[PDB]
Amino acid sequence: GNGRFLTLKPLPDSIIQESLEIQQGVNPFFIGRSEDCNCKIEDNRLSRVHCFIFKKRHAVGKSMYESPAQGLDDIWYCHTGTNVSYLNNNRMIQGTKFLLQDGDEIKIIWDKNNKFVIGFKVEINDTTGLFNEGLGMLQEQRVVLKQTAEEKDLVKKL
Amino acid sequence: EVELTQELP
Repeated sequence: GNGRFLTLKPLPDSIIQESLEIQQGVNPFFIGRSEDCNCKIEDNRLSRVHCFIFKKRHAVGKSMYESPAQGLDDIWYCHTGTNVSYLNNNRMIQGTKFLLQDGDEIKIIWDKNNKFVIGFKVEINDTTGLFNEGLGMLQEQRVVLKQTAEEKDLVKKL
Repeated sequence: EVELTQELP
């Protein structure tokens, strides 16, 4: 790749028919209305920085007998929007993180009454030493985590 | 001229 690792493509199912590509070189990748975000998505419903994706070095506790990935990288999806995003089947509350498995469909905004439906398809084109690329790290099948100063710090300098 | 987030219920 020339600098692209993950591809988030606002599919036709969403009001947006565009394709976004997270330049592996940029970490973390910010998405939202304001062009300031590495990704450009303007939806009056979401905030200037509705959400951002961050890549981190994947590492387990121990390797007794079995030898896991040892120490590779995994892409994380962070959400900071008020409308809360939805990843596949997990809820994303303002200040949450989620693993992005190859072919991860993330819902940025969904309105039942407003019929406002959004969603991006994550397609890993390049694997920057990815432990795998994003299969769900076994056992833990798609679980939502909380964000900390580390994540908030990245957006703070947005 | 807009600059607010339409937070849904």
